[PDB]
Amino acid sequence: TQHKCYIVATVDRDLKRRIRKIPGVPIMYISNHRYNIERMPDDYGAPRF
Amino acid sequence: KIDRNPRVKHREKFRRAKIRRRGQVREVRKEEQRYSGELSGIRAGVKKSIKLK
Amino acid sequence: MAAAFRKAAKSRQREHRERSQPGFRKHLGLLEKKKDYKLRADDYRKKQEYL
Amino acid sequence: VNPKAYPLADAHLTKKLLDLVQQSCNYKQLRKGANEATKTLNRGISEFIVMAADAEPLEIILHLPLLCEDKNVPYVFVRSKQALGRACGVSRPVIACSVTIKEGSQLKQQIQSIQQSIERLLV
Amino acid sequence: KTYVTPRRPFEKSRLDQELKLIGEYGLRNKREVWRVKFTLAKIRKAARELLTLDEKDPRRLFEGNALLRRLVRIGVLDEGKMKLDYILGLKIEDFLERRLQTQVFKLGLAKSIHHARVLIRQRHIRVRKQVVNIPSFIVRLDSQKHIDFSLRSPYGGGRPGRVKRKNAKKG
Amino acid sequence: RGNQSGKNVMVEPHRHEGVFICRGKEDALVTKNLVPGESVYGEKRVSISKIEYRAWNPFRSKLAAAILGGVDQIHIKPGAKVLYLGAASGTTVSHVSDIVGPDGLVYAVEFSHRSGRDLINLAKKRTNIIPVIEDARHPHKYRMLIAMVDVIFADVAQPDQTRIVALNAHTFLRNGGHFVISIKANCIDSTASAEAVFASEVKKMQQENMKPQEQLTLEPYERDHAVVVGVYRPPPK
Amino acid sequence: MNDTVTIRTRKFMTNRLLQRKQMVIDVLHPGKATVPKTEIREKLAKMYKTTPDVIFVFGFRTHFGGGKTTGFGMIYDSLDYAKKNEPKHRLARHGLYEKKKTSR
Amino acid sequence: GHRDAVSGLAFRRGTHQLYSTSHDRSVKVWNVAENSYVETLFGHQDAVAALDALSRECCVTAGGRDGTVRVWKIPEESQLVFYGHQGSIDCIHLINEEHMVSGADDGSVALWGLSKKRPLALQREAHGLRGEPGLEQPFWISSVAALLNTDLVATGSHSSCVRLWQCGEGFRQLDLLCDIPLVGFINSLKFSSSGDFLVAGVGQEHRLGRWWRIKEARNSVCIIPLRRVP
Amino acid sequence: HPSCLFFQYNTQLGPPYHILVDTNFINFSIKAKLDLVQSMMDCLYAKCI
RNA sequence: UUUAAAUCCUUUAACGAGGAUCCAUUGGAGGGCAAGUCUGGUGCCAGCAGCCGCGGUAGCUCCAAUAGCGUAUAUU
Ligand SMILES: [Mg+2]
Repeated sequence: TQHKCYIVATVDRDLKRRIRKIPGVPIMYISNHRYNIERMPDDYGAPRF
Repeated sequence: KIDRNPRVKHREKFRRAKIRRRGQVREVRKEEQRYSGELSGIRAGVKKSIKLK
Repeated sequence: MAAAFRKAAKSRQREHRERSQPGFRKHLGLLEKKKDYKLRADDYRKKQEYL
Repeated sequence: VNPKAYPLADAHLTKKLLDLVQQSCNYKQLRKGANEATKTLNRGISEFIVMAADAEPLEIILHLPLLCEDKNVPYVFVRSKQALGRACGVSRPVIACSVTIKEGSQLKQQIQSIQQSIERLLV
Repeated sequence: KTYVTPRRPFEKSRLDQELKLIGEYGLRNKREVWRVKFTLAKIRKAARELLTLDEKDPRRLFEGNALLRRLVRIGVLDEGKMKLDYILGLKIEDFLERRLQTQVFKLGLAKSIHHARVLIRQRHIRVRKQVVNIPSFIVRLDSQKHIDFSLRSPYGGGRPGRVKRKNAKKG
Repeated sequence: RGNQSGKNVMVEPHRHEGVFICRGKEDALVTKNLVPGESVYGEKRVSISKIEYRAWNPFRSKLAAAILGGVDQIHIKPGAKVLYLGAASGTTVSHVSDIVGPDGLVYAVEFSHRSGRDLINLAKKRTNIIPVIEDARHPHKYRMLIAMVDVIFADVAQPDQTRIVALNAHTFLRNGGHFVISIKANCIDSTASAEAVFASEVKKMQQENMKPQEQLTLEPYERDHAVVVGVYRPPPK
Repeated sequence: MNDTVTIRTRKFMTNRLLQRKQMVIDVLHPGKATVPKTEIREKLAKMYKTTPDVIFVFGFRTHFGGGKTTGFGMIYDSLDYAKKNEPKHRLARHGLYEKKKTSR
Repeated sequence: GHRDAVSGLAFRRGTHQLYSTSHDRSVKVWNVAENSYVETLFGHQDAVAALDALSRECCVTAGGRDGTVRVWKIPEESQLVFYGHQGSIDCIHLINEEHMVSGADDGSVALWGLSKKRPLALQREAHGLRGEPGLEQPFWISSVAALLNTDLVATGSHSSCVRLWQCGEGFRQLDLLCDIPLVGFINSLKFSSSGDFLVAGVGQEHRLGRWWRIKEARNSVCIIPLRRVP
Repeated sequence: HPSCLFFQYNTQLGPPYHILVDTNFINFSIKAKLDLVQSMMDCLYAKCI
């Protein structure tokens, strides 16, 4: 909330639903056996699905 | 007639997007004239700093 | 494509127009419609409920 | 050398500066003259100030450093006004110049480097 | 192909990014953004793949040198920044500044970005002897000093256009 | 237009102590003049009926920009001792001297000899300013001149701002005192982003036994600047 | 100010096996359209002090932009050698030879 | 047709073909006999200072602040770039069909062969140094000249002397011969066809601007005779 | 409202990404045998701290 | 000019724009109406809908993609 410069990396579902209410912060989570990003425009080499 | 050309449609959307942003946040301006006042009131009751904890 | 059908039908925007009082009864006043009588009707209902 | 001309550039850094001045004039980003350099300092629209240490009275330009220390604006001296004259595209000697803020200018990368070099001179 | 549709079709952040880009650089639609993003993704994936190798590997040395030479000559990088990390540091705005439209806007031959596009599309801008009318033309470092009005253009001292001639015939 | 000379206008106190609001067709921020009839940098002053106030320019001052932006606390109050780092010519120092009044003291530190000659001329007219022409990176060199202070205001604009403030805070700042630091994002690190810089400086401050409390931007007047307000060695509650 | 059409010769050589001189012709015409081959023949004949009947030119390509044109040219010793060595269609272009229909 | 100040003119030797350049970074070819325009050449990145030509269908240009000297092979449609001494190149003159001399504002004089990308010879501070202590800087060279098909080269500046030079074997060395006392800015130097005398253009100011004004100088054209005994 | 955000787009988030790691994200990364720094670099093609 | 001849590509003379009507589409979601028709009730209401009314026949708004854009079945 203070600084808006971090990317949150977590796998807990409950923490992710709180961070989604804060605007402008990406969330990183594990999908299959690869890392994935949620709310980032410059995702580039992210799993394509 | 605006929908006829997509480029000028995107041009017009950006012009509004700057105007709608002006409500949220203030645009930077230089001291192009000598400071002569705020041109509006000075509200002393609003505390807009961000608390760190 | 239900909305596509609706958009084509509403291409023409001419709406039905209102008729006026006949000339030979002009001195009586304006011909009241449902929108005007409803103002007079709700006014009566409020007072009778209050009494 | 007069000690009041403390930020005196060497041979190599002088070549970079006079090249950047010549580039800036093409992009309409340069203000020439002692008075015009002063006005940009008041408006806060200067990246840096280039002054000529060979003016016979050095005192006529010493008011510019006083304004620079308040705006935190880097400034340097060069050994020739006539060399400063050609790079500005003017047919007369020039003792002071100022490069202006321009939003979106492509000179930002070159300007950003030269500011850092000036601060290194002050150690 | 030269572009790929976005994986997530509904993100506020992505839409705002694309809106800001199109507004600043006067692009026509989303494809002009997605093509550049595709090219940058390819370059950055290649840079990372080279970065996974050992330092002394000859293949890494050769391919990294070639990539750095290309990126410097097209103008995105700097001569003193010939490392793979600075390749990883690149953004899409770096590629967008290198279009002929943006350059002809910045050198002052035009006074607006859409005016720059109109000038380019009407064969008013020349690069060296050659006349170029493709807005997405990528200017090399060497050719940047050779953008000007074409000799046959009305602005380059050529014959006046149709409207001037017709008004002169009128009066 | 603006506040033309010869216009009727009202002066009322601000929420902060010692600061005033100049209510008129346009509003300006003013402070009470310690030396009536004199302008240090040509600002417009107002005569009130034996009493005089001087306008505060937020473009040429970093403290005034924070006040207009709505900062919660400044901790500069009448009768307080203030240590100022980076006094420069004294545009902001004069307004700080007005707030503290005759009882308080301002310690002005400025290494440069050119701008130092302006402080001495300014300190001649104002009895509560103590000029200290010395480098702020070495607080031990002027420990003779300075007693314990209550507030440290930092405008040094250096890549090592936190270290400079940390040394001076330990040596001179009293327990329970407060500090105000202006951060220029382009100065510490031009390569890193402006927002990541503000997070790094706050981190270093917490490593120096300083507790930051608030921060805000100065966007309408400055670009990529922030002001951080905190307390040093807080008392237990 | 008057514009003129200029002719330049490159790779000029004398082929004695077929009694001719062959060259590449560069034509400069900054503003006008492509110069017709007859005028090029007249200018080249004046340049080389020969009558136009022994000059045969072909293969004129205009570079993109309208600046310069590149073609090939040959000058023969005499008209009989020109009639004897030239391919038939180039002679027909001058009217010296006429093609004849053959029934099948 | 030119869009800026014309700074170079030279005829092709033995013909009426005229080569011109300007501050607009372009080089143009004209036919004076036919009063016609031929073509335009490009490639410079700044205002051109001077242009020299000879018998061949070619011209040489001084790039000024661009720091290059260029050789234009027009009919071959080829362009050569030479990177030599630091600073602006303000004057150029050809010695023979394969050699030229150029002058700079940093006092350097460079000897070029049209087949090598670096100068054959480079004489720094050709007219010495001037300036107050701590601010010493070389004299600016205003013009150079050469006598055709020999090793004689002349340089002129505001050092109150015109200096004569001789080219060494292979044009690998330049040696000072004698100094001709002449006060002022030597804006133009031209050798004679016979080579018996030299004509110099002297002015109170530099030919391009008013950076300096020399009061003792006179605005005149000076004929300097050259007298030879073996 | 922070100046870094252009509506929902975070501009000052830069190619050096600062990532806050949750305690559970470490455990599942080891279980899937994903290197913590190396996998993040593959996802974003940029330096990650 | 090209070519066996011709087309095409490249040059190039003359016409060719104010609602510049020389008029971009596909899909989604809303607003506006009469002495008009039908159906059901909780007197004056609600649903559905409305180019059709007494007489008369001489070109609303917003969103997403853009020379491209949907629907149906199976499926991952
Ligand atoms: Mg009009």
